[PDB]
Amino acid sequence: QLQRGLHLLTDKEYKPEYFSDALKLDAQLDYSIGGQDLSEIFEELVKRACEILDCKAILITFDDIDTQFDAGWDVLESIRKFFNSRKLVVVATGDLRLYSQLIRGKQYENYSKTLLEQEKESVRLAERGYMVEHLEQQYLLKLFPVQKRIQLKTMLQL
Amino acid sequence: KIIINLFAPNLPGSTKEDDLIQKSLRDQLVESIRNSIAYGRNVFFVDGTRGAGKTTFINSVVKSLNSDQDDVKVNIKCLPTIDPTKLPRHEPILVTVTARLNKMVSDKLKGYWASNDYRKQKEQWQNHLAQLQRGLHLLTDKEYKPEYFSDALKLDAQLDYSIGGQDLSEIFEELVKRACEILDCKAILITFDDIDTQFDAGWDVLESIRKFFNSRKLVVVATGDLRLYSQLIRGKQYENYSKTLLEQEKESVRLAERGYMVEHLEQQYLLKLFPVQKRIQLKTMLQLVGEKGKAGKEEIKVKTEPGMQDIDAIDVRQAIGDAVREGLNLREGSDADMYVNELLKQPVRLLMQVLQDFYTKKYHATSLSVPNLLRNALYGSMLSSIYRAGLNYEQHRFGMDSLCKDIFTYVKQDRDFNTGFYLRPQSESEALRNCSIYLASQVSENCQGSLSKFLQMLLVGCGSVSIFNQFVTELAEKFEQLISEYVAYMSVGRIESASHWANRCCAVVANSPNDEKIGVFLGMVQLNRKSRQHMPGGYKKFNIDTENGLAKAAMASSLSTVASNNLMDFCSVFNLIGAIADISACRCERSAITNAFNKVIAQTTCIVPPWSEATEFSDAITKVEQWLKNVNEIEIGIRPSALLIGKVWSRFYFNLNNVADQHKTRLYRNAEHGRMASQSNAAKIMRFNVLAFLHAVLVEE
Amino acid sequence: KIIINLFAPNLPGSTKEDDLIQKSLRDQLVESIRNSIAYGRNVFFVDGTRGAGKTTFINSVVKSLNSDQDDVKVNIKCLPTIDPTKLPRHEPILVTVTARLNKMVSDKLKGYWASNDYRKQKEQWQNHLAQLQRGLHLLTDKEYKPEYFSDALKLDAQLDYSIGGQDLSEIFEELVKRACEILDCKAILITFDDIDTQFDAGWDVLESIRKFFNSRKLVVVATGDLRLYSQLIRGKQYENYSKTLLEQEKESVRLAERGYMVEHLEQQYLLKLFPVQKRIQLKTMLQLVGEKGKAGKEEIKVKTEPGMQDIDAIDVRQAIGDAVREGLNLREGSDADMYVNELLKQPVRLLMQVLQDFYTKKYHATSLSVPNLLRNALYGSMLSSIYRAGLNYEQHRFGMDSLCKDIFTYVKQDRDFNTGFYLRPQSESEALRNCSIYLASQVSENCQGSLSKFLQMLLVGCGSVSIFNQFVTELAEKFEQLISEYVAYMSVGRIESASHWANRCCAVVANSPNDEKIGVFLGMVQLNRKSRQHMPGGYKKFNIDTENGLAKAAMASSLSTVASNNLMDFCSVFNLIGAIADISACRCERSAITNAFNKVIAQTTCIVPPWSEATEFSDAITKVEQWLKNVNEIEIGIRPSALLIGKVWSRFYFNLNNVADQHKTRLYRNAEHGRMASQSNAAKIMRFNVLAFLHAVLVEESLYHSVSDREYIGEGLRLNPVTSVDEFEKKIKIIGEKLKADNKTWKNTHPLFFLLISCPILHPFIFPVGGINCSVKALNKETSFNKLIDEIVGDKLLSDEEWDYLTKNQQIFQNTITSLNSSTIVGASYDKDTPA
Ligand SMILES: Nc1ncnc2c1ncn2[C@@H]1O[C@H](COP(=O)(O)OP(=O)(O)OP(=O)(O)O)[C@@H](O)[C@H]1O
Repeated sequence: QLQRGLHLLTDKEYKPEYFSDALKLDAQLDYSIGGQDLSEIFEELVKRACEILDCKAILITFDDIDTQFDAGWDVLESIRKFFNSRKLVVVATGDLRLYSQLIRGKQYENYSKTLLEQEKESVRLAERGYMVEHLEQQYLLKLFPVQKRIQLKTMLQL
Repeated sequence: KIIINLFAPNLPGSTKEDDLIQKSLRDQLVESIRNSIAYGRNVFFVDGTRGAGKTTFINSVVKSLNSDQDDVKVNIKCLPTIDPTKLPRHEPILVTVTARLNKMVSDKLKGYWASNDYRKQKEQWQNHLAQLQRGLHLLTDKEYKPEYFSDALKLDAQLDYSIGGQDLSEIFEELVKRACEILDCKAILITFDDIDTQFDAGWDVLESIRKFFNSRKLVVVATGDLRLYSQLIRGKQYENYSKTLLEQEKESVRLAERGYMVEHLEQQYLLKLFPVQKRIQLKTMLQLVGEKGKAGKEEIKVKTEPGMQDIDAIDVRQAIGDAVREGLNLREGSDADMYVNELLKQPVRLLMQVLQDFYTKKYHATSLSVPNLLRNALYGSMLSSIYRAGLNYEQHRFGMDSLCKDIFTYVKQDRDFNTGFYLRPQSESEALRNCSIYLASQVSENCQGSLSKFLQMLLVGCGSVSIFNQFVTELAEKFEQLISEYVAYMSVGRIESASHWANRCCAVVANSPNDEKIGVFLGMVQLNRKSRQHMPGGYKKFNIDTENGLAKAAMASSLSTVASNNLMDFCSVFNLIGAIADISACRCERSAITNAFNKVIAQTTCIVPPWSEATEFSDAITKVEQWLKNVNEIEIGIRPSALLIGKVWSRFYFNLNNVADQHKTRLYRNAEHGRMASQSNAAKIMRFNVLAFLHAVLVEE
Repeated sequence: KIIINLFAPNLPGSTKEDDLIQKSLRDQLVESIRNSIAYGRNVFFVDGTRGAGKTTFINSVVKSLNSDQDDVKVNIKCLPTIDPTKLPRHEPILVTVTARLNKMVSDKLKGYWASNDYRKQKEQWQNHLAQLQRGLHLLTDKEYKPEYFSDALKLDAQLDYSIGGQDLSEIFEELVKRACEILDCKAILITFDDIDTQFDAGWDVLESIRKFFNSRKLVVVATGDLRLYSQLIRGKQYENYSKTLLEQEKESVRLAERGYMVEHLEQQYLLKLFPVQKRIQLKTMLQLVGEKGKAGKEEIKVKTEPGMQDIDAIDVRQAIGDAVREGLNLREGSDADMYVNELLKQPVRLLMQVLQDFYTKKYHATSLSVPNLLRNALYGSMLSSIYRAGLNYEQHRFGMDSLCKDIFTYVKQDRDFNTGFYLRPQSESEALRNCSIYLASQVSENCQGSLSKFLQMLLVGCGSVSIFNQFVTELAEKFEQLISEYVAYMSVGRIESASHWANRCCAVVANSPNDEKIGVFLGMVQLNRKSRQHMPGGYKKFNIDTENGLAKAAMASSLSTVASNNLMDFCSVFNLIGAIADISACRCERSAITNAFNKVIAQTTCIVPPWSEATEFSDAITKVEQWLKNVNEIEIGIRPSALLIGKVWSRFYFNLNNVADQHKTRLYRNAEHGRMASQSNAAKIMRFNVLAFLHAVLVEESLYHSVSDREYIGEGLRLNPVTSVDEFEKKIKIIGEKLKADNKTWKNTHPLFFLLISCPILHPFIFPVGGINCSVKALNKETSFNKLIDEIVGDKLLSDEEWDYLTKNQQIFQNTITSLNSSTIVGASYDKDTPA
């Protein structure tokens, strides 16, 4: 059933023919939310895997996006969209000021390119920077709670 | 009459019957939602305090609506809350709503008992559902194909549509009507989460509400920021203009009316999508109760101690008022009340949570260090604010060295170097407006139960901003460079002793020139290392050897020599206070007395600031080693606050300006021993310096 | 008879007869449409801005024409209204029109009785639909194909088709002609809804009308905004140009003509599609109600509460006025209806959502704080303007801090620093004119039932605007940087107390470069902090300990110290106003009043701004509490407004300009006595400074305070006296004989003025020792002037001997300042004498 819904992750457009397969409740799993929800399907997939593996939680670990920090947007999006369960623990590594630079670039992509070019005055541009800074500081707060953030110490601090 | 149990076995991470506090408005909001059904596009917008429980409230809104079905005269069925950000990048909202509407209908269909009703409704649903499937290509098509015209002319429909065309607005309108009949409800509630963390996905939400969700059987509750929804709508209006018109008309006369038209387009877009009378404001704690004198809008109580009955419960304002006063060492007045109002503006879940952490740990602690107790309770709920403020977020670094840095950076970020060391929550940004109480609790704890740590903030933590305010003017990123190197010279991050901070403080004040170069500056007088010939009266040079016990070591502690292009000798009250900190911090052992005693008689040169262009003592030893015996029991009594430390220095700093002004302006030749106030000398000024310190301590305490 | 029900849904779908704002237009548009058919393109246009009610109006026209189908001799069949914004993105308008027309024809075919005509006309309709089906690709093709040519030469269509080219215009013309035969109508009304939501979609509507709707059997009515259609049309004529020519001919000699040529193309395109004689403008609510004196075009009424009948309705002009008269605390006059006029000119959607959110929350509260009810309405209604204007948006911060910051930024963009703090909706911009009434609702609510907050607006809100204008602006980008320093220095939006702001304001008046080095600044005097030789008369260094109770405390607040190169003590009048604001905030406890008097004098270290290059004391608190308790019993009924607060400051600020220079030179050697008006020593400068504020609160509040409906100042000249008391005295005298005629008190009429004239701090400043003029006529006016103050206050300020000692040149005073006149002002070298 996860393979049936993987097209949503990679589709470049919506196919109206898939609406007939987004309406079937033939699955005995009885997913609470209607329609094929990749977040929901992965939840019982992880819940099933915990019973098979006989463990309370599964630890998903990600390396640091250093040689290519554009690849970390999928990591950030997959954590919030899918890896949100009591059975899942996520640990990520990387420069926080590099993830912030990555999130900041994405928050600027939600602005229409016409608006950016046609509103260059300081009063509007400054407000855009305040909104983007506020938008991406809350993104990091939701994705990475501060009480769970851990900073690696250097020799001078060791 | 809401009673909040802080010690209830229920975890605060879930929503239950009146577990939150907004339920006074939620009932009217539920009533208002049902009010619009008795008679259209009913779209309610939900907002609140910045970063409040937006997701939490709407989940409780639909929870309280799906429960009561028959006991309520008007029935409303609620879809699961739709998060447009956690949706497929191309899946339409109409598909998402239908996919969740289909399951609610299907589950009700499986709940039918009669086959006669079940069969006729199931085929009516599927015939309605197949009509929507035949038209979903209209949403996604990038080009019109001629074969769709035959579909648009297919009038062989028992559904009896109003208009001829293949309008998805009326196909979905009839689909909702059938869903209402199956679910036996007058309306269906569609709720959307905030469009934050990806706000380009909220356009599909806005367009779906505008075009498809404008039926009288549909209620839409949207959540988010109107400032961000305005930002989205504004951008789409510009894209209506042709790119050639924008490029070929860039003159300000046309560029202004172009922007004066779009701002009119977004103004009427929100007023149409979200009517003002339907916009909902999530009240904060302060609005729910009001002020101390103003009559309470709705009495709300908090169980301070476990097992306490409803009659013995106290108001929320005094629940945090007692907590804040105990932790911040503040009297029952207006200084602590403005902190109470500051905490009353926090999110309603955060206010109950910070109360729980303080009280629950208090019960365990008693079964004390209340300022320490409030810091840990505030840290759990404010840790977001400290991290974004660049302050000390390291849970084990909450000591004395880090406190000096925190006060410095807080003043710099808040941009008030004359009153920012009072640590009042007068800032505008949430992070700085919330870091005051945390820093006030840090000061109220690090200095509580000690004497040397009172001066270690008055002279260092709080005294570093008044010197800077006397420093920035004479000099004015370069300003950003100035503060970074200002910390390094004072060693604000790492003070080994308060006698060294004042040792380098005299070299800073002396750098600034005076009028006529009298040799008098803030709280100090410039002594001369070499004698002046032919001085009327007895104005000789200074030699330390002339003084006696408790008059030589004390003067040596106040003495300070700064090496520059010209060697200079200085005496200051600040150097005298630095000697007090070393002695107070040192132990009661007589062998441990000398290390602080010798250090204040070290007579070591002080480097000029980088930015500048440049046993006889046993009589004193027994007194200082006996006074610190008296210090130990007194230290327990004193409970300093951040307000007290700033206030004492504020009068102390201001008075030294007057002392250095009322004595340098009287030029004299025979006023060694002052018989009248119109006479002054080197020693007479230092009389009023310590009196300025003692009087300031007296009045403010 | 138009009765708008505010508690009704009030939506285009739910709008019926008897509550249509546009009814004369609907009646006359139908007649014009009918006459054009009784006698090419027949296209009508209904114009109007966004929210003017185009969708509501045009639906009624369809309803009006649909009713009485057979009865009207001229027959018109109306298709359902087409909304271009809600249509599918890529479908043609011709498809939408035909699909709706097909259903109308189809339902008529199924209504026939004879089986022959139904069968005959069904195939004729299907034949035309098949022809249209065949040719729709001509619209949606990205290129031509050779095999289409064989389709163009097919002349076996069996219809006339006078021209053979597979012309979609002619195919639709015959399809419409056939549709009229089946429907038995003279014409078919195609209706288009406004495109204001997305005007990009309006190009296909415009193109379809001229290409396909040219039949005499078709009549078209379209709604929208011509200035919105113009930018749509003009944006397409720019696409007809070759791009390469655009960069190459970038010279201003050709770019001007190119912009000229597009104007001619747009002008005729709008004239080609919509003839001027067919256009109709949707009248604004103001244009339908007129003004007070002149009767409006229609007499519209509104319903403010549910459950009433139509006879209980009131006119919209009154209903908006009541929300302005009460919500903004304005009496009837030229400034109240002028707020209503600005709201009437607003779009109907914006006006309804003000008149709804106000009364919906007013009937659900009364079953109060009317200024708060209006403020909530104008916060969301003007919300988009607030974001554009860069104001404060958080409702959980709607307090004194945010309001004083909004005023400075509102005039920072309004380009009106002189009188822009009235928040008058007179700006040329639309956003700033919208925020002019939202910020005015801020003032009328945050100052309702208060005096400390009212003075805070007067001193910090209006004050910081004026002090910036005449003392900081001369140094100014720099202007943005200067405001970044002025606001930060003066702490606008984050003040601790009004006196703390005053301790900084008094520096700013002195920080600006002033010539002649005279210490008589604007609203303050720089008393010398030291002394030297050559001091004539009884002139010496200023002493604070010389004064007695209620004389030390009154001036202790008044003193300010700036930490310049040399510390400079400043005595001002803003400090007195700042202290009163701080004291009026204090409650009935005497343990906190002593903090108010002492937080202002000590610990004051006001560094120069970056842009600057360089027990009798207990006998006063019992009087303060007798006045503080008098504040809390009368201040509840205080109803101030943004106009009144600004107007009071306007009269107040002008006097300080007069006293600054009218007394600057009048300092002579024999000025200590102050017997003659020529002498203007420091005890007379501040006597009139306080008398300036009391007079500003006297006349201005007697003009605009909403509690009073009858003018009490009366007809005359208002000269706000300097160097005189006569005209100040007479106005109090005139009101006294006028209040007595109406048997009306001195408290309900002037709650604002009474509590300031009875302020204990201001009393020792009304009659100082180096004050009162001592000529034969000066004592004549001042004898009654002192009596008048005692009468209105209710208790004597000076006894019989106290007045006699002041007039005739020792007995100490517990209610009069003594040492002020002996003090000398910096830069005032008394090298001359008073002329005789
Ligand atoms: N005749 C009327 N009676 C009562 N209220 C009216 C009337 N005309 C307009 N309104 C109010 O003004 C609003 C204006 O909406 P309307 O749709 O009529 O205008 P529009 O902006 O031209 O249309 P659209 O919604 O298509 O953009 C209505 O929603 C309603 O609140």
